[PDB]
Amino acid sequence: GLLNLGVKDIGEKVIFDGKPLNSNSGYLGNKLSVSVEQVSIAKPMSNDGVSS
Amino acid sequence: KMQYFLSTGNLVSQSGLDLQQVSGYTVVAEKINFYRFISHFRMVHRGSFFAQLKTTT
Amino acid sequence: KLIGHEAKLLFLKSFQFILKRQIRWLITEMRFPKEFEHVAKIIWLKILKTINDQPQEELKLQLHMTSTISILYLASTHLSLPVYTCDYIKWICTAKMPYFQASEILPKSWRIQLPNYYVSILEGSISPFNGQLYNKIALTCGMIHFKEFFNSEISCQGLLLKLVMQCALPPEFYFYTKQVIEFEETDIRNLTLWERTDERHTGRVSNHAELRVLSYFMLTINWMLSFDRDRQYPLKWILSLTESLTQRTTTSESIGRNIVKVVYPDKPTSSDYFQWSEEETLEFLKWMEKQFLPTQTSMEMTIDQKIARRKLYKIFPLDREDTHQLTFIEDLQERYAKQTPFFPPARKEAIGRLLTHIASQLLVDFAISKEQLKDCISRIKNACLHR
Amino acid sequence: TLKYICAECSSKLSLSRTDAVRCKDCGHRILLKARTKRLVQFEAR
DNA sequence: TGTCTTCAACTGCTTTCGCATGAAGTACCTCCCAACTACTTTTCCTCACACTTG
RNA sequence: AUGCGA
Ligand SMILES: [Zn+2]
Repeated sequence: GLLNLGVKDIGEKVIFDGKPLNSNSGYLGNKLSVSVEQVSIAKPMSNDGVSS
Repeated sequence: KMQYFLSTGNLVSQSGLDLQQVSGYTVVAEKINFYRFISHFRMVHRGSFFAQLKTTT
Repeated sequence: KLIGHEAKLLFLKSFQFILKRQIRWLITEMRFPKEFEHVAKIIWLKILKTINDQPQEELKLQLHMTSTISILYLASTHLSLPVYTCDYIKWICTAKMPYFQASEILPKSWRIQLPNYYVSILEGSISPFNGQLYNKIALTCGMIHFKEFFNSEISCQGLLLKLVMQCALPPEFYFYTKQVIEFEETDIRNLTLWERTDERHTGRVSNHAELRVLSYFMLTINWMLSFDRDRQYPLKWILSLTESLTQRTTTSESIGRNIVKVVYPDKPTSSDYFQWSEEETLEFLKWMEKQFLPTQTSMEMTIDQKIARRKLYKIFPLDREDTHQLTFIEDLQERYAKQTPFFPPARKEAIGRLLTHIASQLLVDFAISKEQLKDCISRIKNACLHR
Repeated sequence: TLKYICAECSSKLSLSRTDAVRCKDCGHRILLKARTKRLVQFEAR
């Protein structure tokens, strides 16, 4: 579906924790790639009192 | 966020979706008449930005 | 939700209530007129008398699950209508007593009367262990000074009858044992209910009359059987009385004794649990679908927890998704006929064989002491040899 | 007896100030207030 | 030393009058709240061993 | 403010 192609097109958002490590000082060594693989939509439901 | 935007029609995002306006995208189905109800889903708008134009071409 | 003296007053009250409900089912079951009813009242009126005296902030009263039946027992003894073991088995089998669960009351509210070191402990806490059954009958006599007040305590030539018919209805053994009782059994005098064991240690003095009656009963069978020099009771006769007995349906009684066995205690009937002779299995589930309903009625739960429950029961719905079985004297007759054929080391073994069985039976209705029983046995054994 | 019908089970009921606003037979949370025998005058026009 | 000229940035408006019916933002944060289960709490109940006896 | 009646 179109929405899963959209999330397949947004790809990744990378962030480096400034991997200290003490290239390890300008190559960090702290990669964090965040993305979204699938997106699911469920039909309207209501559970009260929560879960149980 | 989609209830708010869908409840006001002030769609705003960091790209503007490549659209000439940031309001008016949503309309009340206004079921006062079956003619009106079916007519809403066969209505198409040239967009508000051309509503602002003074010309008629 | 009340603590202290007034919490106690209604714990008192509630106790008051259920006993009365107990007594009226008493009348319906036995139909023993004003008499049974009023003697029972004043008995507890007498019991109440003492509770008020050691009041101040005396909270030793809150009677046990057993105190109530001890009361009814004491009063009946007055009237001398029945027996203990029979009464207890009958009561458990038909839930005749409201004894088992304390939700009845008229409390709804007494229930909420919070518990205050009380009310919650009332109604259906546990099933009796050993003497324990009396370990309070004596105390009640103590509180009551019952022997002075009431005539002929513990007696009943009816318990002897109940016992002979109980099994080896050997008509002659009624006065055999009546005679040994005649003998050294309290100088040939009807055993009276023991005294008001005032002391809290509740020593095993075995004065509980019946306990001794059963002891004489057993002994009699053993002796008489051991030395029946004339050979009035044939070798092959003794085991026949055993083969015929070893289980069978029950025009209500044996089914009851199964229901009591199912307190799954010292494992004498536990296995009966296992075995449970086919139908015995069936009439068991019958008595569960009738008298277990006397079960219960979660609260509030938006109807939710409850509805769901209802649906679930909607689900397995079930309860059906010679009148066949026979009465008591019918069964009794038919095994008396099943022995119809009357006219060394092995017989001794058979005799011991049989005595263990009765030990099971009589012991099973009661607080047993897979040795106090025999401690009891031992006792009069000693008593006897002073001829 | 005041009445309230469950919007989703049709089961009649009689709510109180002491019960949850829910259909005790279904579990719905919407109740139509039932019409009763109440006099109303009408000009036939 | 003095005066002049063009362009681009900035200012202010461009139908009137009313119904509807008002709604909805929102990151950062959360303490409060509702929950399931287990654990804990207060009063009460009942039995038990030793030394000594004879 | 949006749509809309004249
Ligand atoms: Zn419903």
